[PDB]
Amino acid sequence: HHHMMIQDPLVYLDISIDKKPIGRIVCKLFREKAPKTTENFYKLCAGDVKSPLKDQQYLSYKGNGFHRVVKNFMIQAGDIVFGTQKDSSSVGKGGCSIYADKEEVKTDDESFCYGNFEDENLGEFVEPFTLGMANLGSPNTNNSQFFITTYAAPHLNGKHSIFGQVVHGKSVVRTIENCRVDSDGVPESDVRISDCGVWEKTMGVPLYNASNDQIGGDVYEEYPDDDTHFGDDDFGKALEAANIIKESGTLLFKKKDYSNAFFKYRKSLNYINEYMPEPDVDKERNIQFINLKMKIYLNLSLVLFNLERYDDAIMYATYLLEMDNVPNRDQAKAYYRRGNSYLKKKRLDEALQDYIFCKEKNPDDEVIEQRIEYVNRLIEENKEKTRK
Amino acid sequence: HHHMMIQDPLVYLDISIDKKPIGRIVCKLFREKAPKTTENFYKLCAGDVKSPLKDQQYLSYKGNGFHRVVKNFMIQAGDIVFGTQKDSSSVGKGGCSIYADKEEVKTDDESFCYGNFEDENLGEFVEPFTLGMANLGSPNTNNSQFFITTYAAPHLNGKHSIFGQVVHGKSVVRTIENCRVDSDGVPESDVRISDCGVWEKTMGVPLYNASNDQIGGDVYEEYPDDDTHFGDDDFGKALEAANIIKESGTLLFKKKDYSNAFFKYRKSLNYINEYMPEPDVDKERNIQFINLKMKIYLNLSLVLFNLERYDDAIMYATYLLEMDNVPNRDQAKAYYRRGNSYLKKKRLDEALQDYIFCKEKNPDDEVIEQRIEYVNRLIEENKEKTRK
Repeated sequence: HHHMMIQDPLVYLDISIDKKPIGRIVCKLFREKAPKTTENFYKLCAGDVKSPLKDQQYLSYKGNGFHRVVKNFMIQAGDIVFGTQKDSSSVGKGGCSIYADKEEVKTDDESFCYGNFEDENLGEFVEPFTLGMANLGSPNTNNSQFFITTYAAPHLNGKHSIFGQVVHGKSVVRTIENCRVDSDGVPESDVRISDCGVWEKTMGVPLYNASNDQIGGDVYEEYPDDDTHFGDDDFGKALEAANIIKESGTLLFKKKDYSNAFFKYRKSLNYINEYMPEPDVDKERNIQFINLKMKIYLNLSLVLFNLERYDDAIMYATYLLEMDNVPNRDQAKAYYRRGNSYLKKKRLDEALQDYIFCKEKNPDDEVIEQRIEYVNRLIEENKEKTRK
Repeated sequence: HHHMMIQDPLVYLDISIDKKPIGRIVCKLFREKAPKTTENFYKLCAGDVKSPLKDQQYLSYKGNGFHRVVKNFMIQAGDIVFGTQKDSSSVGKGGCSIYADKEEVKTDDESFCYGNFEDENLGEFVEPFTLGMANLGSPNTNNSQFFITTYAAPHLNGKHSIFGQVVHGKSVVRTIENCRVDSDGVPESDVRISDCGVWEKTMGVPLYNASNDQIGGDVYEEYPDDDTHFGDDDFGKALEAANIIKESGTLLFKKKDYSNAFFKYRKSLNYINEYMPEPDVDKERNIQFINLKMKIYLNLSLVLFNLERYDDAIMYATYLLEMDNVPNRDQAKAYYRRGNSYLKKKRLDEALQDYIFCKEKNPDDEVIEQRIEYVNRLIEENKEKTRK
């Protein structure tokens, strides 16, 4: 007659690759539909069950690796028997649930999968970012190994317990998914769950390889195809998104937060490249996306100069100059900024030629004639060093 | 009776990957041993032979791609028939020497390899960075496709004309060699010869993804195993090298050239990791390499903070803290610098804990007590935002 409610719990995994922090993944676990599975994962994140594997220890995913990565399919972790300590070819062969006891571990020598428990919620793998249990390839062989899907995976349907979904840090999942692997899907780099636990919102969602700052109303996923705010042929909403993300970057640029400004401008570019309609599909918006793309390439060339990323600055200025029908004032900015980057790299001939094109394109340029003179002098100083 | 001398010529290829400049490769060509082959390559770099493929054109490697990359073997380019323009599955099937004429191109419809010429200097592929001609798998089928070896390649012995070697930019060759590929060795990214020509020393050797600045006497190759200055078990000379490279970094750091200082410190670390002897092999030098490694990790954590690379700074500080027997003053520097990076990332709990360990390890710390107070206030400000 009575039914107490407990909400789906939230847990987190912090990911580091070769001790370099990437960011936090926050997962929501399906307690109603998969209660034994949810309890196991929750407690392995929380790290408070005593280990039946070694006397002075707790079971936990902390320090565990992602030992199998298959792009366009899934990423797999959780061999806490072999996959966490040091010195095997054994990684991937083990696991241990919170239901294991020391008696099982002693008696069954040959087995390295302890506390196997029942399948639950054996549904379909339709959406990316679904959490499922890895098993030994037969019913009710769940222990501690799990995966996060990165695609639709219908071949898994009915075979693996579905127990959760990623809520925050979908981009970190994609970062893992793109790691180079060998032919067996083993990552070349050391991808680790560097910490884990129970999550709530005041703990935050760190991200190191892109910016998830909501400054300027940037609510959008890093990966444009993973965003869920609008439809894939809603060009007006896509353009709104790209503009918001651009403005977020500028707010950050004004605070001298150059790395995050760069991250936002790059994200805006990715949205543009993903959603921009062809001329015959939406004439006025195609023009608007193109104009925004020019602005983004110019912003990128400037902020990357500030970060001593001169190669990157040169790349983006070149993308801009290679576009059709770039207005002369924009061309002049691209040449000036590309020139500045070549100058920092002591590419004097290249810098000079860009600065000369800058003048042709905006001859009321003010700072430019002096810049050409400065470079001309450096080239003369160089010829003197050579001569001596 | 008479014999005029002409020296082996020098040519260059500038490499860009997705329009991002990587750097310059300078090759010396073996004119005596392979004169027809040398002439072909030299003129394809110089770009001054008129093209029999299209009327308003010259034959050149400019804009041509590396269409096959095999790590631990070679990198291959030079399909100037298909591999340079736009719109095929045909890339790799074509080539055209400077000896081709328009008559051949018209008459033989089915063939896309024009001006085939004779094998020369069919030797052994022993050393990395050897230039050889790709051919069609039978004698005297050389046109424009070529490769640079990255390893010993004895399976090629006697089958491919050897016509040169890399002199500058061996690291750029390694950068190409490490590009991700599909199962057929086709690079995922667009690796291009963005320019090429005849080289001489006043033109310089640009490098964008590392530093080849000889400041401080740094004469050593970027890749430690590719350096040729000392023997692989000469630990005294290896230690001298690592120290020189470190000092080069510091000279650059003092000029506020933070990106190149970073590049030098990373290179010094790579030399250390490559050449450091085990305790039982050379006791006093093992200790000296370990001490230098601690200093390098500390320098890295500071310079990367200056570059807004907080993830990288955190990584290197963590490598230092994970070493055995780190002196307390060094530990305190690592905690302070790791804390500073967490603070920039608004990881307040993490920053606070590092700053607290900093104090424990150097309690005559001066700036640290105020820093702990500053972070304590930010945490309180955060709790107020939450409460409101």
